[PDB]
Amino acid sequence: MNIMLTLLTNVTLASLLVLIAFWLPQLNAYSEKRLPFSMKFFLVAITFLLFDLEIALLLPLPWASQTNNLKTMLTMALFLLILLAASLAYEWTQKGLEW
Amino acid sequence: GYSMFAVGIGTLLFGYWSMMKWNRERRRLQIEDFEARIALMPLFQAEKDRRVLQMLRENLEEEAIIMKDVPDWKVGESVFHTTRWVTPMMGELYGLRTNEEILSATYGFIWYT
Amino acid sequence: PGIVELPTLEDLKVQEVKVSSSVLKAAAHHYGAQCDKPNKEFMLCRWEEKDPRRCLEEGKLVNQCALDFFRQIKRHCAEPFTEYWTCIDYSGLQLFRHCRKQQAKFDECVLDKLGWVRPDLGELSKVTKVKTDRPLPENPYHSRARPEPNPEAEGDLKPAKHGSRLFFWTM
Amino acid sequence: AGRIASFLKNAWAKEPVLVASFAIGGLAIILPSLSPYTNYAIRINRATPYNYPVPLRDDGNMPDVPSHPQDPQGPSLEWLKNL
Amino acid sequence: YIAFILSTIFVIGFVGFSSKPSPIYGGLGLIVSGGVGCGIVLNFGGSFLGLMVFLIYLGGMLVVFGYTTAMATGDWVIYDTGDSGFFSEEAMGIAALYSYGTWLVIVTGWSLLIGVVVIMEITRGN
Amino acid sequence: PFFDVQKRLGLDLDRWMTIQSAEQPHKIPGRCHAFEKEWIECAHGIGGIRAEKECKIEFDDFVECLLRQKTMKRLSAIKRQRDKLIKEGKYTPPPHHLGKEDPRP
Amino acid sequence: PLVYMNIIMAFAIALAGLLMYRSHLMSSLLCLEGMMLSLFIMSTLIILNTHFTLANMMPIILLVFAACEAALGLSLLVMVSNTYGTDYVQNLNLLQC
Amino acid sequence: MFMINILSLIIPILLAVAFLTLVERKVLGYMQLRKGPNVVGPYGLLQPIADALKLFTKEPLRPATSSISMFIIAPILALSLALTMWVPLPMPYPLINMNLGVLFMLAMSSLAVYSILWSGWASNSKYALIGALRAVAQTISYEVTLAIILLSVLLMNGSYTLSTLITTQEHIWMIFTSWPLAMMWFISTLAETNRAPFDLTAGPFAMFFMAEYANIIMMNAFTAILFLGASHDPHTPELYTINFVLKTLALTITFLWIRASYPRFRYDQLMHLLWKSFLPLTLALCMWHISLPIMTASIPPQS
Amino acid sequence: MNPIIYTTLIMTVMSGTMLVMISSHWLLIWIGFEMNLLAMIPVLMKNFNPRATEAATKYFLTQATASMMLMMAIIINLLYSGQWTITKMFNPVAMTMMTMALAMKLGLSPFHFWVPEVTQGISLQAGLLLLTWQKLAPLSVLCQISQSINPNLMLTMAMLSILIGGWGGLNQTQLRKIMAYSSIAHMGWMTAVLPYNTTMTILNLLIYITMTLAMFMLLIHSSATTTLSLSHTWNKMPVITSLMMVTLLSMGGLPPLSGFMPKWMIIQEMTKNESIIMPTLMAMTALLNLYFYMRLAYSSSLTMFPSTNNMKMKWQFEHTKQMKLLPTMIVLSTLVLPMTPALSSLN
Ligand SMILES: CCCCCCCCCCCCCCCCC[C@@H](O)O[C@H](CO[C@H](O)CCCCCCCCCCCCCCC)COP(=O)(O)OCC[N+](C)(C)C
Ligand SMILES: CCCCCCCCCCCCCCCCC[C@@H](O)O[C@H](CO[C@H](O)CCCCCCCCCCCCCCC)COP(=O)(O)OCC[N+](C)(C)C
Ligand SMILES: CCCCCCCC/C=C\CCCCCCCC(=O)O[C@H](COC(=O)CCCCCCC/C=C/CCCCCCCC)COP(=O)(O)OCCN
Ligand SMILES: CCCCCCCC/C=C\CCCCCCCC(=O)O[C@H](COC(=O)CCCCCCC/C=C/CCCCCCCC)COP(=O)(O)OCCN
Repeated sequence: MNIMLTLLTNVTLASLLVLIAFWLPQLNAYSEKRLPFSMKFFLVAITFLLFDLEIALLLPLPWASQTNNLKTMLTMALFLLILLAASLAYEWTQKGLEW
Repeated sequence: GYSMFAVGIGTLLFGYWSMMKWNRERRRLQIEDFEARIALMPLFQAEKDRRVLQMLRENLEEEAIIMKDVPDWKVGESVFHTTRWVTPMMGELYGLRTNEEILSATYGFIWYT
Repeated sequence: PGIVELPTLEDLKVQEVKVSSSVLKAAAHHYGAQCDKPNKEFMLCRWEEKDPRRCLEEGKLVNQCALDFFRQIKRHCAEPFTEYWTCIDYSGLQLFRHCRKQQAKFDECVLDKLGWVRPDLGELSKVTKVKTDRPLPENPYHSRARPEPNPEAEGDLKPAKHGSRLFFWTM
Repeated sequence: AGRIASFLKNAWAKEPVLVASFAIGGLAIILPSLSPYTNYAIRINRATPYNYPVPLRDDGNMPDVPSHPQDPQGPSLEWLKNL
Repeated sequence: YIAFILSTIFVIGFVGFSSKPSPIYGGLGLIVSGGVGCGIVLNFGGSFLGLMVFLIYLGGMLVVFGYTTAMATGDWVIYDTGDSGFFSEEAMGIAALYSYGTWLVIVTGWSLLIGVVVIMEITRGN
Repeated sequence: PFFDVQKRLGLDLDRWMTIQSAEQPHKIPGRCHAFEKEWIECAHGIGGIRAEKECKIEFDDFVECLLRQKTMKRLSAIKRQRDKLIKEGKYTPPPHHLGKEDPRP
Repeated sequence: PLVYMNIIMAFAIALAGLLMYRSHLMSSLLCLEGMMLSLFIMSTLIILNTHFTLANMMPIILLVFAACEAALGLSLLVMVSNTYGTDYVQNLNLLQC
Repeated sequence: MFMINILSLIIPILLAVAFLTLVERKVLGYMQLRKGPNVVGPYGLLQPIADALKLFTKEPLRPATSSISMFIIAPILALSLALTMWVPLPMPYPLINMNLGVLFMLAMSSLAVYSILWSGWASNSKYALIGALRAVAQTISYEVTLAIILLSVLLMNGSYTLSTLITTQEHIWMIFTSWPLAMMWFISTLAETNRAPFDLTAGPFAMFFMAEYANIIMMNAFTAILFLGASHDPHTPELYTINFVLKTLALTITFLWIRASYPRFRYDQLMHLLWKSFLPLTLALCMWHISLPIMTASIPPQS
Repeated sequence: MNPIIYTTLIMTVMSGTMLVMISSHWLLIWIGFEMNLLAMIPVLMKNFNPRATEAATKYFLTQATASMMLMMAIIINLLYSGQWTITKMFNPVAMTMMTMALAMKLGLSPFHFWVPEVTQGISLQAGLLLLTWQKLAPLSVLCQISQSINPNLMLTMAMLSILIGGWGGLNQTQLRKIMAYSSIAHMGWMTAVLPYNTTMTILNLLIYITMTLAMFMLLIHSSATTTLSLSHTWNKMPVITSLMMVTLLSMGGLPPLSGFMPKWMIIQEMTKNESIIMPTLMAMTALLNLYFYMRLAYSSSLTMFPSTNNMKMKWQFEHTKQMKLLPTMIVLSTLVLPMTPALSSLN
């Protein structure tokens, strides 16, 4: 409930400050007078998504190091990182990282 | 060229050695803390069993009082075919208590920061 | 089906140990060293019977043993213990490593008064053995009788009588 | 042996980042199988008590099992202290 | 009934984005729904899994969805009773992936590498 | 269809994750470990048809542990009766259920 | 109980919205992702309630695979747009029964 | 007194980013053989007040054709996230003690790109949309390596708890254990906040600027806690607070120095920098930092 | 694509299918389906054109929806029983959801709509793979959980599939759509016998796979995708047209050809369970498949259609690449009826 109150306070202050900023200068009287779709940017976004999935796989490593099966855990972590490096190498070699 | 790499490797090795010593000491300290917890555990288990049994008995007395006029009710009937002891759920111990302590026992650890 | 048996509220009356977590943590090592036997009897009973209602007497015994231990500490080593657990109570993690000095004093005092030796590293986590007169429960799971297995036919294989016997096939 | 040395020398120039990456990765793959302290790390992980040690029922046939924590029977942690 | 309130909101956001108005606004509705669902998981006790929702789902996948779009035109009773010791059981079960789930790691890594290859081959064009 | 490669080779590719009561890390038990263990031991080596007919007691207890429908029904009945009685005005809660009790360690 | 029912109801609503298909194949992909998010929440709640420790990997796994599928779908969408200039569902009528 | 604690966290951060503008102008001026603002106020101390008042009293140029919804939503999210990132930080005690604090910071940082995307989409211009897309791509690219470096560093800590970082660095700094990861982390924080040499892109504008500078200070404070750990005495936390604030100020002035020292990259140049120099080195060092504690039997305690 | 990449993708498709076939955990079966779907998309799109892309997106949407409902059924089954093993389904709602998901994965009616369009959009090699290999995993899963299927729903979908295939094949001049509707009808025949005997299902699947492989390879050899294009083959290679005519007669269930073996056996099995009306309707409806097979045989080999002058040049050239196992497939799809009692091998 403390985090809920903290988020509520942050959002409330942000909303209040932005609203007063947007409404204070609106009381005075004044004059009051495409296609391209680059493939490269989509490829960058997709590469980010896949690498982020592999990061999601690698995340539990700080806890994985207390198992008594240290050899198996080390082998599997190195396997995950090696396949991540292989994905990067495949994207590099097939001209997937050019501009 | 060579000297810069030598300095970098040297500071890396010094840091590795210092962290190795400190982490081994931290492992020993954690073992000591876990041993203290292990020594304290049996008293906590006895107190927990006594508290759970007291709550169950109080709920049983209140159920006997409330469900007196219900025709087909049986006071303190089990929902299981087996006679083995079953660990009670949260709603069984705090079902008839006030909302503040219900919410405590449910969300106190999760909401504590 | 059936009625859940619960002990009366009188069965759950015992002189409670009314000290906080810092006091317990300060004396945890000596408490584990001195009060090992009732605690291990109670824990063996708890893990064997799998029923809280079958372990009440051992719980009262462990409470009594803790009370005796704390009375000895009070009668002998009051002030160093007070300083030690005030130390421990200050910290938000209740760490042992901040004021070892006070700990030393407490240790020294008990070694002069009760001849108590603090257990070393790796000693309170040992798996020990308990000599108890409580009979070993035979069906702690309250299991029913297992259904009998299938007959498990066995014998010598002979060729199928007149073959496959599928429509007009003679083999 | 000359071609490999020439390739390594040409890669160390104009591509030092990749050479460092492959060197560090290969060392991380190879060294753990040769270090003698990985067994020590396994032992340290084994000696961390997360659970309660449930005692065994004594029948007079377990001399290796101590009856008190201070008894000399059972595993020791002197090696961990000496580390 | 805090959990129930979160659940009702979750369904309301789903109805909001399932009407499929203006896919940018459907994405905003799905973002709100994902936030509420992550809140449900956090309030239940699954801190790591809720944060995994919040990071992976919201910050990678819905971000990529919005990027692609921009290119174009009753409770509290069923709970436990005891404690978990000196660790969190969810973290232990998740970390068991490298010691118990070797097969899972192998198949998932192979699938991710194949996915990279497949995406490149599909977007090649020609 | 099913080619039991694991059973042929003794591999254990995915059997470690199939049931609650199978070697959890740090010996952390499932919430319904005992009911599942009893049901599995009842039904073992007997076949699905006979297991469904003859181990119904154990499966019913396991499902009751899993979903707790009967327990919630009973608690709801008791709470509804208490609410009706207090609305009528014949039953009053004791100090233990009103927060006026003496807590124990 | 009620919480489980709401999660299922959300899944059913997302599936119905996917099967409505007003336009904008991106909306179909969004409905698929909402279905997967509902599945994630439901499985996580079940696994946490019953203290199935070893099953805690299962949600993560699901998420990863689903996101991979999402990427695949997005790629397909883009190619379709690059042929027609829009992601309109009615433009995929070249093949007929 | 939790509300008082929240307000005492929020307001001083806003004042600090208010005066960081004056500090930046003064430092840049003195590195440019000139002076910063020294007229408005005794030494320019009143300059931030003047800029704030002028910005809040000037007309806001609404596009008159754009979607007001996301237009007003984007600054709210930006400032809310910028203020929320500060709550788990220990100095030496956090306002909110989280088990997975680091993961919480990562999740909010991943959220931060939505303000960019929505402000670009609601600007009602193709060129602003292109700029927003480029910024989003750069940000996600660099947060990948941020995450990998962060997990590699925390492999020596034992958990994601931010307070444990104080215990980990009780005798030596983490900079000595891993300086290459620190270098790449610093560059990635520079590229995350669109700071020179990566700066490739009235009221709402003030809010966006405030969120950006709060993010800068927050990133430098996180870097100081993560790599230059201050000694903390439980009976006098003011010493730790002083050391932590001094290190944060030093890192912020280093940001200003770097801005004043170098030309800026091209877009393809920074993308190549990341994807072909930081990612391979980060992966290799992640393998090394996985293997090292097992090799030397130096695994940290908590699990 | 690159041949190395193509080989890797094909191996990934087969490995996903085998992972479905060898695992005992529901999550691993789901993962196998996901891997198969992921590797299948590039194979369909190998020859890049708008039709292939459209077919790939249709297939992706269908399979992704099916996999999502499969995950939902798994989760509901786990909720009502803490089980991950693939066994009895333990819940009627979960089992209905699983049956519907597997039916859409297989293309059974009323989820049949995607099969003709996907087959028409893709090339003949991709169609061969899609119509032969992509049926093994869902049918194996259905076989493993056959004892829990509600027979009413399964039989309804099977009879609907037979009727829909028979009626939809009558209207087709494109050969790939003819193959798709034939596949739908054969899937209906296969699934109508699951509640009673899975060995009959497997035998029907093997016979159908042999016949489909033979016909697709014959269509690839004489590179024709329409009726009129196939009507020119007699003027270059009449042997191919005669072999295709005999194969089409076999595919219609005419004795003494191989295609008679499944229906016969299935009918017998159904009669053993006091089911009489349904096998009768099934044979009556298979008459429609036989009719449009006979129409193809009329246009292909039993009569001689007009030719073109430029065919003369084609007389001077021979096929450079010869498909192995085509003669074996033809023989196995025409002449294995006398070996019928071999089905006790639990094929
Ligand atoms: C037998 C046939 C071999 C050839 C055919 C291969 C078929 C395709 C390849 C896939 C087969 C996978 C083999 C590994 C199966 C996993 C189980 C086995 O390895 O045991 C593990 C041992 O781990 C091994 O170290 C795993 C090493 C294998 C990974 C290295 C290479 C993997 C490549 C596989 C193909 C993927 C793509 C190819 C990339 C090059 C379990 O360790 P353990 O601790 O006792 O038990 C855990 C339970 N505890 C915790 C209670 C104790
Ligand atoms: C057109 C007719 C069909 C042709 C089929 C293709 C022919 C080429 C295939 C070559 C032989 C493949 C056999 C593989 C070698 C060893 C197989 C062994 O390891 O597996 C056994 C299985 O062996 C195979 O099942 C036997 C295959 C023999 C097929 C012949 C039957 C054809 C029907 C009658 C038509 C006559 C055809 C004769 C000409 C070829 C154990 O099975 P099991 O893991 O325990 O249970 C899983 C299967 N269940 C679920 C159904 C029970
Ligand atoms: C066996 C260990 C593996 C695990 C460690 C891996 C860690 C991460 C590294 C992999 C990340 C992806 C690498 C991708 C490789 C792509 C190579 C490539 O194509 O780059 C070439 C350039 O690089 C090459 O020439 C090819 C590779 C060169 C060799 C690299 C190192 C090889 C091994 C050297 C170290 C051996 C061990 C060191 C021992 C030293 C003593 C300790 C083209 O570059 P362009 O961007 O096009 O620019 C060119 C125009 N200016
Ligand atoms: C046996 C034990 C083994 C131990 C393993 C570790 C060994 C370490 C080996 C050396 C590792 C050092 C790596 C450090 C980072 C390297 C990254 C790098 O080199 O990238 C550069 C580029 O990096 C940069 O230049 C980025 C700088 C951008 C300007 C920003 C200002 C930075 C300068 C100010 C100093 C920053 C200090 C950081 C302190 C952090 C404190 C927390 C390559 O770019 P190019 O020259 O174009 O060549 C590749 C193209 N073909």
